[PDB]
Amino acid sequence: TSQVRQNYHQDSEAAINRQINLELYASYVYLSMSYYFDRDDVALKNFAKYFLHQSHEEREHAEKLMKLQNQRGGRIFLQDIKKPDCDDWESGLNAMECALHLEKNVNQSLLELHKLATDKNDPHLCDFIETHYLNEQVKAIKELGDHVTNLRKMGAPESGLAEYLFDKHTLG
Amino acid sequence: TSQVRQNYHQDSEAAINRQINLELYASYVYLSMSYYFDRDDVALKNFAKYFLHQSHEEREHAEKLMKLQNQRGGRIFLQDIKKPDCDDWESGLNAMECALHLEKNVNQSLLELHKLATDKNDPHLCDFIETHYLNEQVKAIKELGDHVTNLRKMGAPESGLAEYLFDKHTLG
Amino acid sequence: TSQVRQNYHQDSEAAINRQINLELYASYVYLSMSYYFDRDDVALKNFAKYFLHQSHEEREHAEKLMKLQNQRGGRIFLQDIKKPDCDDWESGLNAMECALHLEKNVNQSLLELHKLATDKNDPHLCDFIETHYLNEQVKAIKELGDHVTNLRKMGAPESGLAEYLFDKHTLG
Amino acid sequence: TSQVRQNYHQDSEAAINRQINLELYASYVYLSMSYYFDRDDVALKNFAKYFLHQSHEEREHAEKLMKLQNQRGGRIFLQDIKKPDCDDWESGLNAMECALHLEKNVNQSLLELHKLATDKNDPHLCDFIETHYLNEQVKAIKELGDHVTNLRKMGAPESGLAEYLFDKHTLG
Ligand SMILES: [Ca+2]
Ligand SMILES: [Ca+2]
Ligand SMILES: [Ca+2]
Ligand SMILES: [Ca+2]
Ligand SMILES: [Cl-]
Ligand SMILES: [Cl-]
Ligand SMILES: [Cl-]
Ligand SMILES: [Cl-]
Ligand SMILES: [Cl-]
Ligand SMILES: [Cl-]
Ligand SMILES: [Cl-]
Ligand SMILES: [Cl-]
Ligand SMILES: [Cl-]
Ligand SMILES: [Cl-]
Ligand SMILES: [Cl-]
Ligand SMILES: [Cl-]
Ligand SMILES: [Cl-]
Ligand SMILES: [Cl-]
Ligand SMILES: [Cl-]
Ligand SMILES: [Cl-]
Ligand SMILES: [Cl-]
Ligand SMILES: [Cl-]
Ligand SMILES: [Cl-]
Ligand SMILES: [Cl-]
Ligand SMILES: [Cl-]
Ligand SMILES: [Cl-]
Ligand SMILES: [Cl-]
Ligand SMILES: [Cl-]
Ligand SMILES: [Cl-]
Ligand SMILES: [Cl-]
Ligand SMILES: [Cl-]
Ligand SMILES: [Cl-]
Ligand SMILES: [Cl-]
Ligand SMILES: [Cl-]
Ligand SMILES: [Cl-]
Ligand SMILES: [Cl-]
Ligand SMILES: [Cl-]
Ligand SMILES: [Cl-]
Ligand SMILES: [Cl-]
Ligand SMILES: [Cl-]
Ligand SMILES: [Cl-]
Ligand SMILES: [Cl-]
Ligand SMILES: [Cl-]
Ligand SMILES: [Cl-]
Ligand SMILES: [Cl-]
Ligand SMILES: [Mg+2]
Ligand SMILES: [Mg+2]
Ligand SMILES: [Mg+2]
Ligand SMILES: [Mg+2]
Ligand SMILES: [Mg+2]
Ligand SMILES: [Mg+2]
Ligand SMILES: [Mg+2]
Ligand SMILES: [Mg+2]
Ligand SMILES: [Mg+2]
Ligand SMILES: [Mg+2]
Ligand SMILES: [Pt+2]
Ligand SMILES: [Pt+2]
Ligand SMILES: [Pt+2]
Ligand SMILES: [Pt+2]
Repeated sequence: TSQVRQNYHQDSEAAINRQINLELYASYVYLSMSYYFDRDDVALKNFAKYFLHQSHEEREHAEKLMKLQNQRGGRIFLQDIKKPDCDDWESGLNAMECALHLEKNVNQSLLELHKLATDKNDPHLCDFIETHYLNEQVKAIKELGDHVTNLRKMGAPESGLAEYLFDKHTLG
Repeated sequence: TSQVRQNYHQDSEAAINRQINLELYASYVYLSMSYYFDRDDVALKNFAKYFLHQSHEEREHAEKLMKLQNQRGGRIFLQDIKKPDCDDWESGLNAMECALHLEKNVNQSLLELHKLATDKNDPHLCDFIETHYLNEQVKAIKELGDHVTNLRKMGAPESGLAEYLFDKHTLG
Repeated sequence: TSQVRQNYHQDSEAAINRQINLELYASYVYLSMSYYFDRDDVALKNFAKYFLHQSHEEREHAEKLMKLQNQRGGRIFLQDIKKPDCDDWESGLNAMECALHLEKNVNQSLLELHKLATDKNDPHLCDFIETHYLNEQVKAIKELGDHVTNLRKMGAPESGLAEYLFDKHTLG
Repeated sequence: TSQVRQNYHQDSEAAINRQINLELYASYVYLSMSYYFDRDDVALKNFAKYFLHQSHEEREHAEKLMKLQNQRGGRIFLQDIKKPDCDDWESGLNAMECALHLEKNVNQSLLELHKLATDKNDPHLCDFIETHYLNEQVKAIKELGDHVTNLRKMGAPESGLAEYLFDKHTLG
């Protein structure tokens, strides 16, 4: 047993390892989306920049969970990072809709994690999730919702002009 | 009787209290409009910013009238601030049209106030209204008229692209 | 249904709308108190400044709740802002006592809101209330208690000298 | 006839000369009050400073009216500046009450002047009075009312401590 471990349930330790994998997966999804918009037949550079930034932020999320695992005396257990569901993302609107779906899935996982930490009476872990993850997810979901709304109202995905101008004015 | 009161008719005092309520009501209308554009299914952030600024300016209008009431030795008398007429505002164009209607109503009230102050031979109150309120209203009405015109000519409310681009270029 | 809504109970949405109204009401109470101390027959300018600042902070509280409602995909629903219970506030001590009563009422409402968010297993909303509201209320109640104590010990409300000197030394 | 004179009634010219005398009289009253508080058996230096500043501001009021008389092509006509009604002012409270009475008398004269300018359809003179005099009088009367209120509530004129502390905190 770790000399630092205190009030840290084995189930919570396992759930944190699963969350680490999911954050790394989200980083990979955003990396894929980013370079889709870097293709010469898509060519929306601020979509590409926006999703690359999101990819780096997910890697930071994963690193913070790994730090937490060690802080609490759990042991990190890594699994394969699955490739994203799509190779081709269709349009800026469809990529934003996929990102919204991804972030709501990550939020569900975090809420299940919080439920477990509550059930195991682990207030440090509850506070860690609330401080570093839950409002970040709410802000990310709201931003992506805003983006989807604007792209739809502007006429995407049929209007390539709409995605071009959104790239310049909102993401630029 | 107030030791400072001089040439200040009871009718003028009452009219100033009514105007205080109307300025607070206009602040509330603009607050409601602002957060309509903050909804995830509307998502026009500079419309939201513009109307929040207008809301704060109406609260300043109300505060200046309360200051005036005390300066002249009248006594402030507050009433409920009614909720705005709408919960949902439809479109950026419709909100601008509502704001134009609101500002012309506030201007009519101020012109009736000035008529009363003229009838009661109160030149200090006439000058207060002319200095701090009447040209402010004329400028606000002209600005909102300009905004309505541009949104109509651009194709709003049917063109969501129009409202998006107006948000960026005129309100941004 | 809102595309962003996740784990946000209809009861919580309604409770947030009620809290928005209560924050706007508290802003109005403090606005009324402020201009009471601006009267020529009261004339305590730092009492007036103190309560005007408190009024603006309550409007910020309300705005943050409106932002939260939209962040979570709820829909804002406004009601009339009732006029405060008093027109005349009697003395600096009595106004401070009224403010203490108001802030403890607002705190009770926030604690009921937190109880509901706990019952609906909404950790994001619990954390929002704890981060932005609960300690703010505890600090405000403690400050107002301190102020009431000092005014009583100095001899208020009978000693107009006491309220004058408190205006200069504590609020100045 | 003056080569510049236009729309300037002989009655208005005479009324402006009377107002010049009244402004010079108010300057003299405040000069007398100032040096009352400089006496070794009164010895309130910030009362003395406050009334000396008021005296200089009244001389500026008079100079501006003399400038106006020449601007409009009227001819200045001076009369004796009467000595103030009192040699001894009793107390800081009594001097403030006298100043309040003086400023309300000056305001009545200005309102009669404005009534005359209105009757003679002289909008330049109306605007001059409203811009440079009427709100200045309202602010001065409100300030003096505030001061009287505070001195009374603190226990003046019986409390020499009250006048001492008002001298330091409000006028200092
Ligand atoms: Ca596979
Ligand atoms: Ca109603
Ligand atoms: Ca009522
Ligand atoms: Ca004589
Ligand atoms: Cl343990
Ligand atoms: Cl343990
Ligand atoms: Cl365990
Ligand atoms: Cl594991
Ligand atoms: Cl996983
Ligand atoms: Cl694996
Ligand atoms: Cl967070
Ligand atoms: Cl947000
Ligand atoms: Cl936030
Ligand atoms: Cl469409
Ligand atoms: Cl009168
Ligand atoms: Cl009157
Ligand atoms: Cl009357
Ligand atoms: Cl009234
Ligand atoms: Cl009204
Ligand atoms: Cl009412
Ligand atoms: Cl104006
Ligand atoms: Cl203009
Ligand atoms: Cl202008
Ligand atoms: Cl059209
Ligand atoms: Cl859900
Ligand atoms: Cl939900
Ligand atoms: Cl529900
Ligand atoms: Cl509701
Ligand atoms: Cl409520
Ligand atoms: Cl209602
Ligand atoms: Cl807090
Ligand atoms: Cl504290
Ligand atoms: Cl604290
Ligand atoms: Cl007592
Ligand atoms: Cl002291
Ligand atoms: Cl002429
Ligand atoms: Cl002439
Ligand atoms: Cl003539
Ligand atoms: Cl003459
Ligand atoms: Cl005279
Ligand atoms: Cl003479
Ligand atoms: Cl003025
Ligand atoms: Cl004032
Ligand atoms: Cl003013
Ligand atoms: Cl007394
Ligand atoms: Mg992110
Ligand atoms: Mg993440
Ligand atoms: Mg405005
Ligand atoms: Mg206004
Ligand atoms: Mg506060
Ligand atoms: Mg509050
Ligand atoms: Mg908790
Ligand atoms: Mg002066
Ligand atoms: Mg003068
Ligand atoms: Mg006029
Ligand atoms: Pt997808
Ligand atoms: Pt409307
Ligand atoms: Pt009360
Ligand atoms: Pt006198």
